Amino acid sequence: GPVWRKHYITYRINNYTPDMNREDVDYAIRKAFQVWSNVTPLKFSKINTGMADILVVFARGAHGDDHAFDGKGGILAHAFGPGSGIGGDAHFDEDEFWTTHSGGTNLFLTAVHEIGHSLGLGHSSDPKAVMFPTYAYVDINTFRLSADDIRGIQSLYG
Ligand SMILES: CCN1/C(=C/C/C=C\C=C2/N(CCCCC(=O)NCCCOCCOCCOCCCNC(=O)[C@H](CCC(=O)O)NC(=O)[C@H](CCC(=O)O)NC(=O)[C@H](Cc3cc(-c4ccc(-c5cccc(Cl)c5)cc4)no3)CP(=O)(O)c3ccc(Br)cc3)c3ccc4c(S(=O)(=O)O)cc(S(=O)(=O)O)cc4c3C2(C)C)C(C)(C)c2c1ccc1c(S(=O)(=O)O)cc(S(=O)(=O)O)cc21
Ligand SMILES: [Br-]
Ligand SMILES: [Ca+2]
Ligand SMILES: [Ca+2]
Ligand SMILES: [Ca+2]
Ligand SMILES: [Zn+2]
Ligand SMILES: [Zn+2]
Repeated sequence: GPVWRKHYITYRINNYTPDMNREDVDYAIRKAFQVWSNVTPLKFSKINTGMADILVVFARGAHGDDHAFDGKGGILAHAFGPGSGIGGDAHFDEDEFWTTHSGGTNLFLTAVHEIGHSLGLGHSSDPKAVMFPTYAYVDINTFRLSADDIRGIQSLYG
């Protein structure tokens, strides 16, 4: 499967969910990228305006890419694997209620999962792994990437 053929990868937050304050969204996404940068040689750089590899979008229902979202619950988000254009981009279902902690869908955790997909990872069968198909919550201070996630991502980048 595809991998980015560079280690310096940019992202841009196309739009901001009204569920959270902007600073919280920025922080959530930043920390999510940091998860993966902590165990690879990849470096991620935030762009406010202009060209970026990984676009982050909040949208609902059908939103232009042939993979419609399905309203509150069910599918929370999705992301395309490495490549130009839509490649890498990560979309979040706005019909979820995105949150800094629990009491909705935790953005940080979901973003960790999607960025995993953005980087070219598939799913784990290990429920401890962030790349497991279904969402779970833990506090960010308690969160750890599983050995399977680390094995996965290091198999692609190192
Ligand atoms: C039999 C079976 N079935 C059924 C049943 C039913 C039953 C019952 C009912 C009831 N009850 C009784 C009791 C119960 C209790 C409770 O509550 N419980 C619950 C319920 C049960 O159910 C069962 C089921 O199973 C279980 C399991 O589950 C789990 C959960 C899950 N999750 C999920 O899903 C999420 C969502 C959430 C929300 O909501 O929000 N999601 C997710 O996750 C997703 C999924 C996907 C898939 O698919 O896989 N995912 C996603 O999105 C992705 C993204 C992401 C990821 C993430 C993450 C991950 C991970 C993580 C982690 C890891 C590790 C660690 C940590 Cl810390 C973390 C993180 C994160 N993020 O993000 C996506 P992606 O991958 O990117 C993608 C995309 C795209 C593509 Br192409 C690719 C890829 C009862 C009782 C009681 C009651 C009451 S009272 O008052 O009495 O209390 C009341 C009531 S009411 O409502 O009336 O008021 C009620 C009640 C009750 C009841 C009734 C509820 C049913 C459901 C019926 C069914 C069945 C079967 C089948 C079926 C069908 S079919 O077709 O299949 O056949 C269908 C149907 S329908 O309806 O839909 O049509 C149905 C059914
Ligand atoms: Br997709
Ligand atoms: Ca949904
Ligand atoms: Ca892209
Ligand atoms: Ca929302
Ligand atoms: Zn989409
Ligand atoms: Zn997934």
